[PDB]
Amino acid sequence: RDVNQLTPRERDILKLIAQGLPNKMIARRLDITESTVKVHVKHMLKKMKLKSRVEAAVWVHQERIF
Amino acid sequence: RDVNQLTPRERDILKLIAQGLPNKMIARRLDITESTVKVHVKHMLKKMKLKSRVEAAVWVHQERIF
Amino acid sequence: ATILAEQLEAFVDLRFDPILLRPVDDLELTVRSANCLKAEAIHYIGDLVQRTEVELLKTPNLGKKSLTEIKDVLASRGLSLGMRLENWPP
Amino acid sequence: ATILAEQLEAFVD
Repeated sequence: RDVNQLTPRERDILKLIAQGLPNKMIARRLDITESTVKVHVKHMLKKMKLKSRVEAAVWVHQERIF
Repeated sequence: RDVNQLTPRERDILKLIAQGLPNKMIARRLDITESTVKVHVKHMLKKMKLKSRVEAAVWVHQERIF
Repeated sequence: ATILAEQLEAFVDLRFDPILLRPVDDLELTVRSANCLKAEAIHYIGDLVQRTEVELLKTPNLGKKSLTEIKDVLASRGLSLGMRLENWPP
Repeated sequence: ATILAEQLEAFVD
């Protein structure tokens, strides 16, 4: 239920990701293969029980949870 | 530039996009073909000079203007 | 007296379409397709067979491949889209 | 049975 069990740093990376950052630049910046980047975003997608980032980002912003 | 510079129609597509509805759901809601939605979104992309809907949505939500 | 007469009266007087109700689990679609159908309030075959191709195409997340799979599985069970039903519900 | 019911006719109702 609670996102904070995950690392805050990856949450900040994720906010940057939802700021329009494409996966290629993500892999280039984070020093991992694109496969690992996709695996990470896939993990975040199911762990938040979401189908798309738009609704989750809007919900995070509106109540200013983090 | 500014979201208020859009026409009431373009404001409607913009607000529907910011509400998280996908493009075909927008077509369903307004009872129009996908072509008109594509026309509106491509004009928004050209005028706002942006790459994706998510950046515009997050900028709209940033200032908590509503 | 009323009881006795009422009791004597016996001597004097006398001598669908199952496949439409089939659960969605029987449809054996892909997990994503089944999830999208349930999200679009498509839980019964009886309504589904009445619906048209374009309505399924207008579902935001389903593509031509999904339509192809659904058409193939309907054909393999002798069914298709847009069949007209009368006296609903069965 | 007809005869017997016919007798009770006066009381049935």
